[PDB]
Amino acid sequence: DVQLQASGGGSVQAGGSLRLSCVASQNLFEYYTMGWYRQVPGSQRERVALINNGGSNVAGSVEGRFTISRDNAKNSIYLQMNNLKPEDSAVYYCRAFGPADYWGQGTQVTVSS
Amino acid sequence: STEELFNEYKLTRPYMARCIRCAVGSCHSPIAIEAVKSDGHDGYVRLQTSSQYGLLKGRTMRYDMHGTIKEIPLHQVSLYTSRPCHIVDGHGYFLLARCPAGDSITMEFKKDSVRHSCSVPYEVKFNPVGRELYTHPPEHGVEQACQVYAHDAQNRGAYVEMHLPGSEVDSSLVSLSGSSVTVTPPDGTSALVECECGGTKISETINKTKQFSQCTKKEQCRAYRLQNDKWVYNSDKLPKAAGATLKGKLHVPFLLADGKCTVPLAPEPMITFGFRSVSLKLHPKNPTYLITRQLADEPHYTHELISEPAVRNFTVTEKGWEFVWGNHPPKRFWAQET
Amino acid sequence: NTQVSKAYVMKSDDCLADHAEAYKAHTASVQAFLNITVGEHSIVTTVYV
Repeated sequence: DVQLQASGGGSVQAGGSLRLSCVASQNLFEYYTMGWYRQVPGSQRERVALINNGGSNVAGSVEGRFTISRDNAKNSIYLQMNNLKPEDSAVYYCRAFGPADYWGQGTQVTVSS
Repeated sequence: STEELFNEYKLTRPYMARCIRCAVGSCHSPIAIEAVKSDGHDGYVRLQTSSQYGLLKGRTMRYDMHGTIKEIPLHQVSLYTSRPCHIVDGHGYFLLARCPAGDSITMEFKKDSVRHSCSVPYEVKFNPVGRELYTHPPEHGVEQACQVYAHDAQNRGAYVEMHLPGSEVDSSLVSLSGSSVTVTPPDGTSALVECECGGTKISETINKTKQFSQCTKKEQCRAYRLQNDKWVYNSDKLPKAAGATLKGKLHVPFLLADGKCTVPLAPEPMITFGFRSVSLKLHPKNPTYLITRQLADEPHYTHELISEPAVRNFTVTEKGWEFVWGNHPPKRFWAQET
Repeated sequence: NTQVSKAYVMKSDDCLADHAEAYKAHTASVQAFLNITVGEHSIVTTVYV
């Protein structure tokens, strides 16, 4: 089955930066939409950004700080964060979307004041 | 008589469409390629583009860019398959030019500081005329009928359909207020917006900037651009409009007519006679056809392509013999008793 | 999100002059041009055989 494995999470200080990378076991990014979502502890997942061949979108709560970028040849998606705040701490999931929906297993991201 | 042909294209507008190859990657370029047609003989190619040419302006392209119409002189543009091309004429969404062979076609221009360039892998195949397979047009030779595109833009029996322009989203128009979601349409045109931020809301602000409550992030709203006039060609990159999907059809320029073309003429072979025998020495400059046939009920027809000098011996009987060398006229011969 | 894609085929509009044509042939007839001279009466004629 299709598998999405995220990486790059950890703990950082306020105002810092982090790089998340999610890799797929097959070549699937060309026919699917890739999305980054965050799950605050005790809250439903919300969208962080989506990307396709035609461009990208970034949510207003994270707009101006977070950016979503795709790399088809390496079969990976990369999210670049800067000026991280303690409110950004959550479990980040990389979602493959299209004919079928596949959910990443999540990565823990923590930001401390 | 030119202006009556030209006027009918004043009912359309240029537009963008996706080209897979940019100067970097895949874009929605303003000079997208709808299709390429090449069926003439001298390599003259007609090309279908997403921009307009001549708009009563002599030599200039009119194109669209993020909803803004711009125009540039035609000498600012270049194109090539592998070797540089040469422009000839243009009209409407079509451009007739002189190009060499190649499996792909690239075309490109330079803005004040931005180079737009798109390429597509559509075969561009040269079609020689006659029995000599030359490559590039020669200088001289005998004159024959040929089929070639039309340099003029006369209206003939070929019509293509157009439709209403579509409603494409403009991310720039949707923006942020101090506390609401802003929609500020360009003053002088109607626009519509669809949002699901609250319930299910759709509204058509008309010439009045509208702030929207209940919507926090601009991602929850989409504003689309409206235009009643300026009909559009039956494309596939552009979404269709509402109501009958059709408003009319219009002539096409640069059709395939009949002209007069010169063809290369090969040298004279060297003949040699003999008793029921004919030897020939051959020295082709280029690949050329020899077509030989007996004048009897049974042909033994021999069609061959010669590209190197050579010697060949055949037999000719009292019943006759025929051969045609390249573009030269037919040669008949008859044997006798010696 | 639902997409209707439709396509069909028509004839190229460049081939109004360059198009192959099919034909059914039968019942051949022969005609002849001649120059005749009989009793120094010279004529040129076209005749069905």
